[PDB]
Amino acid sequence: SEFKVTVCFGRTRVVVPCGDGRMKVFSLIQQAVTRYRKAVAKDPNYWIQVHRLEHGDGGILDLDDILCDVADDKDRLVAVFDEQ
Amino acid sequence: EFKVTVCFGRTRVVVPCGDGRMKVFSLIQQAVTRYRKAVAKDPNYWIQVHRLEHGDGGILDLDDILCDVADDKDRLVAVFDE
Repeated sequence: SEFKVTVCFGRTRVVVPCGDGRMKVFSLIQQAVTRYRKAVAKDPNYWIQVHRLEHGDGGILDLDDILCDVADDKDRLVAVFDEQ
Repeated sequence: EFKVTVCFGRTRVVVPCGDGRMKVFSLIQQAVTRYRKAVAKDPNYWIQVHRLEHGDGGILDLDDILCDVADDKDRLVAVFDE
């Protein structure tokens, strides 16, 4: 479809297609990770743990909330996460 | 009639996409080719494009549909080596 967002892992930023927009925050989160994984490389025992997604505010998005209800098309969103 | 501009440094090239249903990697093939022509650097000259960004720095994944990840007439920056 049309609906899309960018997600900041640290300084690296990743565009995720959300077709609908009707996807739950937790679905989004995984989708963001997959792409980030691809963008960043590549260590044999790598791992990433996402704690939460936010607005630039620090406004915290509930995991079970529909995306288009909690954000707008083409919003920048930050991930609070760990990795390596 | 979907289309995008790709930025190779300061040179901007316009690529047609049909409907925009082509992958982000297809785009890159299209853009390299066109950019080669527009500056015609060398018979030997080699080029590698690492990633495609939006203005913000928003990476576009290679296996994603273009019209899904970008908008008609968007301006995109190529991150590349030459």
